[PDB]
Amino acid sequence: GMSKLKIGIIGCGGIANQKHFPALKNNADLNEIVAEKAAAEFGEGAQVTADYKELLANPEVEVVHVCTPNVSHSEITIAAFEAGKHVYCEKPMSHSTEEAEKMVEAWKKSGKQFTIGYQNRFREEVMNLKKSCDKGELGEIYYGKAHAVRRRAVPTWGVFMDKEAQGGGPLIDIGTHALDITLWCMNNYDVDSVTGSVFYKLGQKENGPEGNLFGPWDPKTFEVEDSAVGFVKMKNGATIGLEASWAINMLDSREASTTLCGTEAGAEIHSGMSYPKNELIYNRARNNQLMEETLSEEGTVDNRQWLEAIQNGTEPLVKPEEALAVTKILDAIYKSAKTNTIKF
Amino acid sequence: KLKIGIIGCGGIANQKHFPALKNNADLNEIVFCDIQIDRAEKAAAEFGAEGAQVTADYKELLANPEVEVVHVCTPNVSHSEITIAAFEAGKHVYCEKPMSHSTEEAEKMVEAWKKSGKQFTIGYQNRFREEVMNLKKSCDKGELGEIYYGKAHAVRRRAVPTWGVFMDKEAQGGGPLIDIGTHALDITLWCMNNYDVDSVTGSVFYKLGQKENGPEGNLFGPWDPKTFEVEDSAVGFVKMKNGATIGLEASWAINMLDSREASTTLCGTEAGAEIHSGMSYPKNELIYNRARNNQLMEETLSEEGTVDNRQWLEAIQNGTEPLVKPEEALAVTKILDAIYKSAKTNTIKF
Amino acid sequence: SKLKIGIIGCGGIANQKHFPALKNNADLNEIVFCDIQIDRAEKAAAEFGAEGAQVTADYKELLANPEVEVVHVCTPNVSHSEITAAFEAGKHVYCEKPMSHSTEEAEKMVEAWKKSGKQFTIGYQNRFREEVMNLKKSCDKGELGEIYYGKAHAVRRRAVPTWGVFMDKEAQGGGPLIDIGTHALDITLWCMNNYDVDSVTGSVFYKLGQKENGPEGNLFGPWDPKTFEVEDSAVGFVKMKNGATIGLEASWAINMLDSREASTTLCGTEAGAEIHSGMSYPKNELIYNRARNNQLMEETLSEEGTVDNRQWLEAIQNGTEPLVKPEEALAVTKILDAIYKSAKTNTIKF
Ligand SMILES: NC(=O)c1ccc[n+]([C@@H]2O[C@H](COP(=O)([O-])OP(=O)(O)OC[C@H]3O[C@@H](n4cnc5c(N)ncnc54)[C@H](O)[C@@H]3O)[C@@H](O)[C@H]2O)c1
Ligand SMILES: NC(=O)c1ccc[n+]([C@@H]2O[C@H](COP(=O)([O-])OP(=O)(O)OC[C@H]3O[C@@H](n4cnc5c(N)ncnc54)[C@H](O)[C@@H]3O)[C@@H](O)[C@H]2O)c1
Ligand SMILES: NC(=O)c1ccc[n+]([C@@H]2O[C@H](COP(=O)([O-])OP(=O)(O)OC[C@H]3O[C@@H](n4cnc5c(N)ncnc54)[C@H](O)[C@@H]3O)[C@@H](O)[C@H]2O)c1
Ligand SMILES: OC[C@H]1O[C@@H](O)[C@H](O)[C@@H](O)[C@@H]1O
Ligand SMILES: OC[C@H]1O[C@@H](O)[C@H](O)[C@@H](O)[C@@H]1O
Ligand SMILES: OC[C@H]1O[C@@H](O)[C@H](O)[C@@H](O)[C@@H]1O
Repeated sequence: GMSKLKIGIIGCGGIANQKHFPALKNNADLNEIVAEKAAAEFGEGAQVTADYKELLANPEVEVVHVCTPNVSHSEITIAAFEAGKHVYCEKPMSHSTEEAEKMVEAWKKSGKQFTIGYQNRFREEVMNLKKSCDKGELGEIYYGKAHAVRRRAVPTWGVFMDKEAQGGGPLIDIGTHALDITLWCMNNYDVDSVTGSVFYKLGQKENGPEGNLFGPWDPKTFEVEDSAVGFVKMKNGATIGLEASWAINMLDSREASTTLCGTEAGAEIHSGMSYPKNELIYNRARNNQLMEETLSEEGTVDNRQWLEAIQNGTEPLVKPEEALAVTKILDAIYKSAKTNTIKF
Repeated sequence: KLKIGIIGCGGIANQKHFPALKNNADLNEIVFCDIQIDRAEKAAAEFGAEGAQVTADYKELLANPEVEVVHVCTPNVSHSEITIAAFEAGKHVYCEKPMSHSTEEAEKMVEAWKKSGKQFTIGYQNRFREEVMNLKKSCDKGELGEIYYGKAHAVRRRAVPTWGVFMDKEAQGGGPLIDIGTHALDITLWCMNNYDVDSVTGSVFYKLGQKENGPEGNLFGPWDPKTFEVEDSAVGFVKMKNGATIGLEASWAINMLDSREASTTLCGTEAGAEIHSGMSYPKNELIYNRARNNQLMEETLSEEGTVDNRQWLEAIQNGTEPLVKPEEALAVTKILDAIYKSAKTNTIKF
Repeated sequence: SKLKIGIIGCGGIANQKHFPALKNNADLNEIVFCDIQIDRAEKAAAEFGAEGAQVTADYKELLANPEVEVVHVCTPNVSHSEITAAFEAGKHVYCEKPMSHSTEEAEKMVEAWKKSGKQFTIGYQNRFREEVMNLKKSCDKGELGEIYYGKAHAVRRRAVPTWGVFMDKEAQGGGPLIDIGTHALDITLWCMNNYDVDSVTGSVFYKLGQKENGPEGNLFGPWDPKTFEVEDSAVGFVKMKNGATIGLEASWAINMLDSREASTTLCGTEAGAEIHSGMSYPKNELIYNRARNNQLMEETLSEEGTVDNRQWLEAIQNGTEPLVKPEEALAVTKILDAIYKSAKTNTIKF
């Protein structure tokens, strides 16, 4: 009935093939797919070139998915596709706040649709937590923690250690997932100030790579940080602690996680290298006894939801403003280098 | 042998001091003050040398020239007043872990000890705990490298102290930041050997303490949410001049799962560590984390009031330094105080 | 207003629950003693400020004693009726757990209470455990919804009581079904708040109690298989007029791995719950189970003998109801007798 939607993938390398294609193939029924393998392995129409402008091919495309490293995000998008298309940009909306704001402007005038690749928002336990906060079952949340820590899991295969493409280390690599979850469930985005510390300690150390989950790296060429910690004061008194790392001598490898302290109850999510099963634990007082409630994929869900928003004309879950606020906090943490607190 | 006057026979005189001095009886004998004079009496009949003294007025006990070491066991706003000439003019003093709730009054406390040529130490006994010493010994031997990220842990889901005036802001000066955070920042700063602050940022929370349902689940018991004058929690972010950052979390009531107190997390260049202690830990734990032979590994473990006390009495009997130095306790007091001052929603630069 | 208390039976529960808890609320009572062992009352009529104790070998005289206000029956299960219709002839009566082995003897115990204008409660102290109270309040708020399936756990793998007269039929009337099954059944019907029986089916087992090697492993040492005059276990299947169904298992000795007693399992329309307690459980447990935001979750916990005695004493004073109502205890007696009545190899309809 509904016409399939003609989709457009500009970059085609990791999250393009580790997520978008399969999500569009788990969901074929809704999408039209119009780095060689890609047109054939999942399309028939455009090519499998190596370029950027050989897209801009079949402008009859009505949706574009930019899975280009962070720097390309502002122009491989914005007027690029705001030229009149919908856009789904990848996990860090951009490495730079100024460029990030230059997209919500591009989209805000091309009144088409826009979302960002924050899929950890569709994890069943993440949704569980979002719903109980929206239901006010935690109360007013005044203290959160965004956990994006990796004892020794420096990614050694793609764009991630490139300070020019990606613009930073674990803080914008994985801290953006954790903080997105946190803010989103706290439903708090009014930032008052940001204090941060950024550590170059293990990345260029000689035995630094020793123990790394993905194998050794060259500490002589490591150009980003190995960890960072943030202190975020919200305009309502709520405070958010952040820690993000690819390599830190810390026991718990808990990433894409959050801890939430409300006036009525608490909750935390556990995920990452130290957790074979994701966990969600609510804590509260019930009948004058302290108690704990514990639990007894999201790639596809994220994408399907994306299409059904444009086809049906309604809002995609992760909203552009949300991802911009995540980019502005993480930029203000690196900005703390001025050994000063950034007021908003 | 050393004569001891005990100012304030509250929970701490009994729980820690009296049995500690006893076990160390070969070094001391005790002479008892507390405005509620009946608990000075009951205490005197249990730990009193023989013919003692049971004043309810502390300016009386310092008059007694047969007392040469005092142990200030009063609420915190008192610490400064006793223990300032009040004690220094009369004798050596052991003030409790808080020192002061005030930087300025703690400043005078240091000036008054010096100007008295007498010994001085604060009640930070959690450091003597063998796991804490193990870590300290290792950090001093460089076995964690340079510590660039530290966490001080002083959090309790619901264990607000109900046996005194811990919730009186005229007597305690504050709540959990100064009751229990002090213990953890100390262990953190002593292990890191870093008391040189540059910046302090903080958030203080008054949320669960005045909530009618708040006192629910509280070990220690129910409290009156209408007479809660202190915070239930605070969180901190301290940057040191070497660049190391320390995080602090303190609570008597927070809806968090992990009740870890008098504990630290230390992350360095060669290694890290974590001490676990609190209401969520029946056994105290120390874990080291390092990479050995291209493999990530963890090293775990397969009283303190007495050791602290003995060490103290011996230092005066022998003319030497007790472990807890007042400069250290003063630095903790300052940092804790700067956290509260980020009620100016400003980062305090040192 | 200290209440004058009389004790009929001084060993076991009296010496283990009553005398300690009576003492613990001494501010609301004084004791003024009996036992058939003329001397059994002494070690307590002297450890229990009876200052003038009637301390007698005959209950029927401790009853004519005018200075006795509240009579505690801690005698064996047969005596419960007699010593309780006699005391209702003037006194407030706390009879112990198995109100009676007999439905009729217990019905007689109630009319008497009514003809007395006095206070009546039963020793179902398990109701006062913090976690049993937790579940009851959740149920009462409808947080489990409609409870349609329940399980009463009164199972001991191998813990036959060998210290009293529990194995004697003429003194106890029954075995584990009314010795411990009564606790579990009471909790179960109390939190469902559903006492309207429709049918009881049951089975009673005489297998290990008179077996030669059944005493093997007994937690409380061996017993003589030729004196074992009751059942070692019994199971029951209770259907209620509202359609809810309760399962019951009770045992002193049965080859089941899980020793769970004084516990319950409730399955509701909105959520479920189970309580764990018994020789299998060093700590008591309470677990809620529900679907929350589309995921199956389980909510678990991160004394009572005195609480029971207090509310009972306080209820006498302010003329209010004790927590355990005689009608509820009678309901428990009737189901349990009906499990035995299935010696008719037939379902007993109510
Ligand atoms: N979990 C997640 O959501 C997640 C995880 C990984 C990466 N990402 C994000 O995905 C993005 C890409 O990471 P990655 O590992 O896919 O990258 P990748 O490098 O593996 O693949 C991207 C490729 O796009 C190509 N490309 C570059 N510039 C282009 C241009 N101008 N025009 C056309 N094609 C161009 C290059 O081939 C580049 O390698 C980043 O924004 C990263 O943050 C998201
Ligand atoms: N781990 C530790 O080292 C530790 C533990 C607990 C408390 N403390 C410290 O001990 C101090 C309070 O002691 P507490 O916890 O036992 O509470 P507490 O209320 O039981 O003790 C205070 C006692 O001193 C008496 N008092 C008040 N003012 C007095 C005065 N001018 N002169 C004499 N007596 C006075 C009070 O009657 C009271 O009995 C605090 O500074 C607290 O921080 C230290
Ligand atoms: N948790 C509980 O609620 C709990 C626990 C154990 C027993 N009980 C109940 O308490 C009762 C006694 O159990 P126990 O363990 O104390 O047994 P027990 O035999 O140790 O105590 C009963 C006492 O009653 C005395 N007695 C017997 N006949 C008497 C008479 N005619 N007049 C006066 N005194 C007489 C006996 O000498 C004995 O001292 C039973 O009904 C039992 O089911 C309740
Ligand atoms: O899941 C998000 C992150 O996963 C990690 O495996 C890597 O650091 C990146 O691929 C990515 O940024
Ligand atoms: O607050 C109650 C007390 O409990 C003790 O265990 C801590 O050492 C003290 O610092 C604290 O003040
Ligand atoms: O069986 C031994 C005893 O243990 C107690 O817990 C029960 O309440 C009694 O009814 C029982 O007789």
